[PDB]
Amino acid sequence: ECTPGQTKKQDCNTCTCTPTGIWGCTRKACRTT
Amino acid sequence: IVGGTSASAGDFPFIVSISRNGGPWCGGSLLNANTVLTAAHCVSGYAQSGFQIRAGSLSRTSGGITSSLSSVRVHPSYSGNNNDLAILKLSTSIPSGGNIGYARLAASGSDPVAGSSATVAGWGATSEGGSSTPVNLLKVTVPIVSRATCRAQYGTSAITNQMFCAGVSSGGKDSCQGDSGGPIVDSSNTLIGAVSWGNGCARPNYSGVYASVGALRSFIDTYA
Repeated sequence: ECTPGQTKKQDCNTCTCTPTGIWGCTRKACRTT
Repeated sequence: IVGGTSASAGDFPFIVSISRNGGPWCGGSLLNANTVLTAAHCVSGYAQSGFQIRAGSLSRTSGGITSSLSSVRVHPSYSGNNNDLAILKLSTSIPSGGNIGYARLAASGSDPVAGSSATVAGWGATSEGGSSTPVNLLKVTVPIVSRATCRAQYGTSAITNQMFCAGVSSGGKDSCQGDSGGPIVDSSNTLIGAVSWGNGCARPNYSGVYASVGALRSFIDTYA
């Protein structure tokens, strides 16, 4: 549950808050953790 | 890859793994001796020198043939998640033959038909949020989800005509983090897309989203 249009990062992937109120995130494998 | 199984030697002659700074990162598709097609987000904003590619191996750590990058071409209109393809010119030319071949491409302006079958492959996590990173390639077969349905899951503006989706209503089968850029193909092994984005992985009523080779054929032919 997020406000549509907001952005965040989960590690190295960018996430976008879509119109349906959920996070769409890219699918890279993030290395340096 | 979630809900899939070990891929076999020769199932995807053209698939490559792409490391960044010596770690796993994305997959790709060899189009010719010096060209790899991956997702724009795998390479955009980053130093081209960090990237190595591996072709001709089920393993992401050994075997096959490797190459660093000579240049990178991001789609001119890559925006948000849309037009999410990049062309990578390779520093080492990788001939076809033996375990490697080149990808044939979905027809210009084609669009994956809802309900039809497609298979995606990669070295990504096997569960949503999983600490897993497979050494040997994985693969899953999933149905195409109509754009109208995907637009219902994500929102009309979130899903464009340069994207298409795949997944099963009740979840269970998907690409996931680490599969980005990697091939999804039809049953002729035609490259119809590259892994791009999604809400989690393999969730019920949340499809995997793919950059569409058919919809973006112009870009590819120009820079390949």
